[PDB]
Amino acid sequence: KIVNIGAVLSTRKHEQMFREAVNQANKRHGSWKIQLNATSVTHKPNAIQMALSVCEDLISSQVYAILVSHPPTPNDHFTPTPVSYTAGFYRIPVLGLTTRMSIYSDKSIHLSFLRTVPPYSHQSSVWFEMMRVYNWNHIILLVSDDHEGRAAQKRLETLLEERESKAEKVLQFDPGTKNVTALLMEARELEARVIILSASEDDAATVYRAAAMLNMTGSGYVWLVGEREISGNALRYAPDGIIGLQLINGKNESAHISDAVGVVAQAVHELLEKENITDPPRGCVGNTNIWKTGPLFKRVLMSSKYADGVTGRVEFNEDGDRKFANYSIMNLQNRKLVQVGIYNGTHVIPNDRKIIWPGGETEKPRGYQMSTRLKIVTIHQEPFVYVKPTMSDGTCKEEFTVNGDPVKKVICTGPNDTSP
Amino acid sequence: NKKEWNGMMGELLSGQADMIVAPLTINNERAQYIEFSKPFKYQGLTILVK
Amino acid sequence: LNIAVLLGHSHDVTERELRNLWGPEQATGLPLDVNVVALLMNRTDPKSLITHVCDLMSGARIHGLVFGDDTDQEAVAQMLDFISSQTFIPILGIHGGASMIMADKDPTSTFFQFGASIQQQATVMLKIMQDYDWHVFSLVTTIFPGYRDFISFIKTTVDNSFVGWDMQNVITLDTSFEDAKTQVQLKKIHSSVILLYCSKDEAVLILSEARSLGLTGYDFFWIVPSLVSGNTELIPKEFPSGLISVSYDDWDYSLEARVRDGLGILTTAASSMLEKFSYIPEAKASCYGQPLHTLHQFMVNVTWDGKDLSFTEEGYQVHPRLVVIVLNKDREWEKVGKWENQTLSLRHAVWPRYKSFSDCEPDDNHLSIVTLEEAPFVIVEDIDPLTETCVRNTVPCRKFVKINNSTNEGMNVKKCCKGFCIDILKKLSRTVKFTYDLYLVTNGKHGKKVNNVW
Amino acid sequence: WDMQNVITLDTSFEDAKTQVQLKKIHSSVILLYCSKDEAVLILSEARSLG
Amino acid sequence: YFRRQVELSTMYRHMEKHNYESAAEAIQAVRDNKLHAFIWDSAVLEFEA
Ligand SMILES: *[C@@H]1O[C@H](CO)[C@@H](O[C@@H]2O[C@H](CO)[C@@H](O)[C@H](O)[C@H]2NC(C)=O)[C@H](O)[C@H]1NC(C)=O
Ligand SMILES: *[C@@H]1O[C@H](CO)[C@@H](O)[C@H](O)[C@H]1NC(C)=O
Ligand SMILES: *[C@@H]1O[C@H](CO)[C@@H](O)[C@H](O)[C@H]1NC(C)=O
Ligand SMILES: *[C@@H]1O[C@H](CO)[C@@H](O)[C@H](O)[C@H]1NC(C)=O
Ligand SMILES: *[C@@H]1O[C@H](CO)[C@@H](O)[C@H](O)[C@H]1NC(C)=O
Ligand SMILES: *[C@@H]1O[C@H](CO)[C@@H](O)[C@H](O)[C@H]1NC(C)=O
Ligand SMILES: *[C@@H]1O[C@H](CO)[C@@H](O)[C@H](O)[C@H]1NC(C)=O
Ligand SMILES: *[C@@H]1O[C@H](CO)[C@@H](O)[C@H](O)[C@H]1NC(C)=O
Ligand SMILES: *[C@@H]1O[C@H](CO)[C@@H](O)[C@H](O)[C@H]1NC(C)=O
Ligand SMILES: *[C@@H]1O[C@H](CO)[C@@H](O)[C@H](O)[C@H]1NC(C)=O
Ligand SMILES: *[C@@H]1O[C@H](CO)[C@@H](O)[C@H](O)[C@H]1NC(C)=O
Ligand SMILES: *[C@@H]1O[C@H](CO)[C@@H](O)[C@H](O)[C@H]1NC(C)=O
Ligand SMILES: *[C@@H]1O[C@H](CO)[C@@H](O)[C@H](O)[C@H]1NC(C)=O
Repeated sequence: KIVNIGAVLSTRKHEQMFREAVNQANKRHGSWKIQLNATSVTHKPNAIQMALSVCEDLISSQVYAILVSHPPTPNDHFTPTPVSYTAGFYRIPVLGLTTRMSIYSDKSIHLSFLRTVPPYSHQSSVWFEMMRVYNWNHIILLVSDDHEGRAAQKRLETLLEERESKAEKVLQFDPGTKNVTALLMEARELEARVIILSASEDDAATVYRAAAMLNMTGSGYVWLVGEREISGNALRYAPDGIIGLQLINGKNESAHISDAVGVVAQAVHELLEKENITDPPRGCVGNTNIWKTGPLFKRVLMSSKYADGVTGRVEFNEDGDRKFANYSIMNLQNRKLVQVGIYNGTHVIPNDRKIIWPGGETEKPRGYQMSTRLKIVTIHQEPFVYVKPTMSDGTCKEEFTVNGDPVKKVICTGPNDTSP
Repeated sequence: NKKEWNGMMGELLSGQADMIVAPLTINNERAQYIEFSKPFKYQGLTILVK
Repeated sequence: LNIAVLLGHSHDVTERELRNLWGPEQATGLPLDVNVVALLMNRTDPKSLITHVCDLMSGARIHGLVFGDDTDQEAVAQMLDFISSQTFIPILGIHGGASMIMADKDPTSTFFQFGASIQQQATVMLKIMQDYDWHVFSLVTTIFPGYRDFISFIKTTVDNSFVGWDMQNVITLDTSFEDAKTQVQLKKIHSSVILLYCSKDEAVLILSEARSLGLTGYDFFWIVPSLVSGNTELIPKEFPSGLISVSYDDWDYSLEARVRDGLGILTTAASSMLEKFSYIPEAKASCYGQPLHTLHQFMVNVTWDGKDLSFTEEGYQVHPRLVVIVLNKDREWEKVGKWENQTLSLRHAVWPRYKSFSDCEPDDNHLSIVTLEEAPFVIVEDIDPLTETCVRNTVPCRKFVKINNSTNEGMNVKKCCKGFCIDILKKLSRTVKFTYDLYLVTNGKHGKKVNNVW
Repeated sequence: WDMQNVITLDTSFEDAKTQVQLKKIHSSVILLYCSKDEAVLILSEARSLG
Repeated sequence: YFRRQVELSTMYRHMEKHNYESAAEAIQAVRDNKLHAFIWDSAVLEFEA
């Protein structure tokens, strides 16, 4: 008649808020004889013995939900992976709350991982909403993180399946290098100016410095970044007038904990109304038998529909992501973050503030400038393409035909013979 | 086991070229991959003998 | 160097044959101190994994971990990948859940598997479909994960193959089927070859709906991967007898030969890396407590005793050993074909019918047709080596060519045919709309009776 | 006339063996001869078939 | 275009042993009476005639 909830939480004030939310979860659910216990664990700077302590403590506690709620970690790995893997050995849902990596989106790897935050590729759909507003077709993709790069390419092809257009340039490379300005100039020679960037803070600051030194931040250059690219030294290296995104209550932990408590509590009270109740065994010593209602409780969590919370309509898709997310659209006006738009789950509305661009007017810059110098290639056709060597140095002998027509030649460039 | 093109099509699809100005033999295979313009030349085939 | 081989098995596989796997193996020993530690584990919990890793990593700095699994848990390989990411030790997965295919590795992890991924398996299955001219097909994808990569790989493979595949649109799913909206998509199916990517408990309901909708006919084919086909003992009765599967589970090569090949790869990598850099043994001292020269991108070039055991960029084998099996009428996964380096071998080149999938299937529509090699009638030529496909007017056939006169064993070489009677037979197949079974005779000429024997 | 083979029903359909004969239909004009009660089920099955 | 023609595979197997790099190589080879026929466009050979 008890339900245990495991948590990896640091601060004592948010532990008290979590215990208060557990205590208030049994308020409106009547005088039913179910009980709710909570067990929270603290930090150690390592990761192997942390995984050991948490996994055997949650085996000895026999919990149903495992929560990790640590945004400001000094290690940039952001890996609650081993506790989720240990719970996936018995198919126990771990509700991740902080990270947004696309490696957690693979349910074949993370068998029993759920989360209430989407990955950044859904922001590209918001950027596809830009394509629904500003009517721009040709884009320039730049992704350094190859763990999420294939998922970003997949989401981009899924978005472009509707219009049946094609991305003009895609780029994937190893993060850490600095001489990527050649591909930046190759994208500069293209007609489009739409710049989509998906990397960490260091590569974003590197390409900001590369665009600042080569002046790729002038008129018409479309810049469109996210929350990871407007933090750290990338915010210092950002040009004025850049358009970015903001997660509403993305780092606000206190209401997020209460939302997670409400989700887990209504999931448990939904599961108590059905049959075939199983319990996690003492899997540390002599128990390798899996928890048989793993996918059953996962199917319970699939159809979880909610109506409570400050954020709003939290809802899981087939990937277990977040539906109907309020986003903000920010602008950098003279090294100051200025809000220029709001976003409900389907539509963008700009606010009363104006949209000041890094180029000219406040309207949208049509960054689709066709090539005024069309690169012409041809084969040496014998009666059609006459190729003559130069006389002295790069010159053409202006000979005249028998019908009074002067031959208007052109300075072309060509190889001499075959490759052997 | 990947299909690739070469020649003028290989230099055009790589982005290094913009417009092939050449007597392009219009067929059904290349029409599936790129768009075609109106033909300026109209002729057939023949056999060169001595 | 110091390599530990721990095995979690239920079958009585002893340990002393691993002690005998040290002596005659590595006769040309380039490391001066090669030692093995053979251990057997009875439980399969990750607590024992962490405990034995902390024992053997502190056990005189073991740099090699080899694990095989007997259970059906794919999370054990993910735990060993996390252990290889934390401890920076090259760890190899041999059998079972240690060899189950995972999607994406990490540069921090040096874990590797001796298996066959779903992409190379899809390549082999589309090679099978190309070798049979089964160009009109379909694709049904459920909500089982790892499915959009499968669809995209099929799309790129159709866009990069000389067939020009007549592919029906993808039948997609959202939940367990209501048989209301999925019924319309299943009733769009009129093609023969049906591809599917799901789990086993989903596949039971899929095959039950297909039998309920009559999709298990003699014309209709069913090709499934190795991830849906689980234990060889657990076969439910709802499977159609003739179910095509491709799995790398080879019973001819035991676990001892596979771990011997893994030890050969480890010693090859150690001997080739010792020739480049000196201070090669570098591991972590102990688990309690708060790397440059690695073998993560070094043993791509490897070949042990002539066996092409090279490694991919994703961490899998370049040329694994795929096994094509079917389901016979005796409800057993019958071993049929094996796979070469890049090309495909077929022990049964004659494609069997298995026309009676159930008991009440009265069907007599196939026709056995044989002809003779004559020049103005049946032009018999080789298959095109550029396409490995008979061109659209030519039809494939077989010819049982013997090797010698010493043995009666031969091979059914597949060739292309055109001409007059080929066009006659194709127009008969256009008009009557039947199914034909074309092959060649190897006895000889038209006919002659020798003592009541034609 | 280009007449396709006669699709003969047997009982109230299991939608297993009759569907095999219904998927053989590639013609345009479908000629149906039945009563009012079975016609609803036949048209619903044909709408489910597309 | 001849590869699409599924009834002239004999010419496809015959011409693959003598394919040249450029058409001017074929003009020079038939100029030395080493070739005998060459499929080509009309007006180019009309201008060369
Ligand atoms: C935020 O939510 C509101 C209410 O759900 C949305 O309003 C409806 O949105 C749908 C889809 O765009 C429209 O078809 C309806 O006509 C809208 N209802 C109304 C007001 O008639 C709204 O679109 C969302 N975003 C905003 C504020 O635009
Ligand atoms: C309830 O949780 C508390 C805090 O984690 C723990 O000390 C206690 O063991 C649990 N309840 C029991 C079993 O008394
Ligand atoms: C090397 O990086 C610098 C960064 O400023 C850049 O200016 C330069 O173009 C790069 N060199 C190449 C080869 O791209
Ligand atoms: C940098 O800005 C100057 C004007 O201050 C401009 O002339 C130059 O073209 C810019 N650099 C490039 C190559 O964009
Ligand atoms: C955001 O933060 C505050 C303080 O933590 C708290 O009220 C709650 O978590 C959120 N609500 C707002 C908008 O104040
Ligand atoms: C538990 O599941 C099984 C299999 O679906 C079912 O037969 C049984 O009725 C369920 N238990 C109860 C008490 O409903
Ligand atoms: C976004 O916020 C507004 C104001 O709180 C709210 O009305 C709306 O429901 C939110 N968006 C969602 C969750 O659809
Ligand atoms: C280019 O080819 C011409 C003609 O054979 C030759 O005269 C010239 O030397 C070549 N260019 C080189 C190799 O510098
Ligand atoms: C096998 O299981 C027993 C408990 O029954 C345990 O003591 C032992 O350590 C296990 N390991 C071996 C030696 O297989
Ligand atoms: C691979 O390794 C062998 C070791 O002798 C070496 O000779 C060869 O050059 C290398 N290259 C290949 C074939 O990958
Ligand atoms: C298999 O092995 C041979 C010999 O090394 C090699 O030449 C061939 O390319 C490989 N491919 C085949 C035919 O499977
Ligand atoms: C049998 O093998 C011998 C080996 O020399 C060969 O000469 C002979 O032609 C073979 N017979 C046939 C025709 O298979
Ligand atoms: C092998 O058998 C063939 C059958 O036609 C025959 O022609 C040939 O002479 C035989 N070879 C010998 C010499 O055994």
